[PDB]
Amino acid sequence: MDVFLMIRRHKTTIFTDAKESSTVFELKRIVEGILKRPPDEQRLYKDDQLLDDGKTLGECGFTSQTARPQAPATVGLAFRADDTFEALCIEPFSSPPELPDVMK
Amino acid sequence: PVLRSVNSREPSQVIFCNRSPRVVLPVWLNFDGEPQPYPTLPPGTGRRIHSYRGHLWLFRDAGTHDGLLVNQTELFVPSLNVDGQPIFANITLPVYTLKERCLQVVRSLVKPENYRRLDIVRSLYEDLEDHPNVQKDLERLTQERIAHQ
Amino acid sequence: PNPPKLTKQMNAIIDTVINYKDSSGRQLSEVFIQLPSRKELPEYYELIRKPVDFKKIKERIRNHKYRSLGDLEKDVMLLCHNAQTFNLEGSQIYEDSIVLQSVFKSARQKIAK
Amino acid sequence: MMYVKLISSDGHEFIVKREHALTSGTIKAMLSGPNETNEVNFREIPSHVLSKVCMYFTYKVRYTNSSTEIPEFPIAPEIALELLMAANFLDC
Ligand SMILES: Cc1ncsc1-c1ccc(CNC(=O)[C@@H]2C[C@@H](O)CN2C(=O)[C@@H](NC(=O)C2(F)CC2)C(C)(C)C)c(OCCCN2CCC(c3ccc4c(c3)n(C3CCCC3)c3nc(=O)c5c(Br)cccc5n43)CC2)c1
Repeated sequence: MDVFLMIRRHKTTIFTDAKESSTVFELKRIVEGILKRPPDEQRLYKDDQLLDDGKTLGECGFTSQTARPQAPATVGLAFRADDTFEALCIEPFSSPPELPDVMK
Repeated sequence: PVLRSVNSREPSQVIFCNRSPRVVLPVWLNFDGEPQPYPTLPPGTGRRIHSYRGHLWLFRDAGTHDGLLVNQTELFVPSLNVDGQPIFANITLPVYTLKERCLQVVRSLVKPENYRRLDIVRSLYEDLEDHPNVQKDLERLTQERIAHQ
Repeated sequence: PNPPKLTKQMNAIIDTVINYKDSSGRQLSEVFIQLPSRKELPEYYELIRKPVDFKKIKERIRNHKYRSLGDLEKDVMLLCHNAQTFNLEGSQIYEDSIVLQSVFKSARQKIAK
Repeated sequence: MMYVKLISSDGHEFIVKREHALTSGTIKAMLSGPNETNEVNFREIPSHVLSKVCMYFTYKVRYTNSSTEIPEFPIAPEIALELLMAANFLDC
């Protein structure tokens, strides 16, 4: 079973796939290869809750039904900044404009 | 005509299986290659139907005429019925291009008369107005089949 | 109820017409066996005042509605004229009704001999 | 796997598999001629639109050549025009 994820920190979003049976640590290893930060320098979140390294993605709540390619599940990412883990921060995307009148 | 049903007398049972979120219009190509619309299939339904070996079928969205796939291709032809079994015609959505998918959504939200009131690049008006049509798709498929032969 | 010889003749003529196969081996009567439903083709019932098909004709022989070969002929002639009225000249179905009309005439002559 | 960085008009960075981004001929053309090696900047594509484009690359890669019921690619009315403009530019 494949899970489709959005790993988000500030103004950065990683679009990646993973196995439901794969662990949080393996996902931290994917983040390392891209953002050059070891797993211990990372904190992963499913909304407000901090995810443990050993737990599988399916255990966290990432299933095929919720982590879809056309609608990925958001995985929050926090880095250790100034010798301590920064507060979880994801900048919002832009807002769509007012819908046109002919589209209304 | 290149794309037409062969005048065969070999009966063929088919299951028209709608595995798409759309209302499906089955289209039978007659012996003179002219498209014939058949009763529509609501989403998530299947019907056991009577056809003939060598008969040509196409599948469209009933409301918009958007193109659909049948057994992962554009045309369906009833073939060999293995040990009595009906042939399965699995009707699905294609993986549309983002542009064609966007065109579909904009078409569902704007009346044709209002297309040119949208603030978009000039060629996109031409694409909006180039509505999906059975006859249009047939002409393209005719050329495609001729190039193979 | 009709005399047994009459019923045999009616069925023999109608079986000849229905089992008629052209040069290509195509059974011309096939589409004429059953009328299009009133739901699918209401125009047919708005245009054709006396609709009939080969199943209705078979049922009229069976229930002794035809008391002669003339009575049977009238219904076969009505089916063919209907086919010629609703459908365009040159269409396969229009052409098939012309041949079936001829096959009927020949089959009646053979049985009368 | 190689990764490319797609940057929205408002400075959002989207990291996608090189393969997914090459779905677009426009992206391919701007990864072979223009600040960094595999970074592309879109001066008029906003983050609410670019994010949907990346979802589309994923959807297309997963569902192309697959024996599965294909779901509809969803597009909210409010993002429909801007998504049409970008898909046109990108040729996707
Ligand atoms: C349920 C559902 N959900 C999704 S798809 C669906 C579905 C699926 C299947 C069916 C039934 N199956 C077919 O229609 C198949 C499919 C395709 O393979 C071609 N086909 C045929 O049967 C063709 N026949 C032959 O190839 C052979 F038999 C000679 C071998 C034929 C069209 C030319 C008849 C269905 O059928 C319902 C709609 C199909 N129409 C078929 C033609 C019918 C018909 C039947 C009798 C006619 C007639 C036309 N016309 C004309 C011709 C066209 C306009 C009206 C006509 N004029 C007459 O005057 C007349 C008379 Br005098 C007496 C009796 C019948 C007569 N008929 C009307 C229904 C619905």
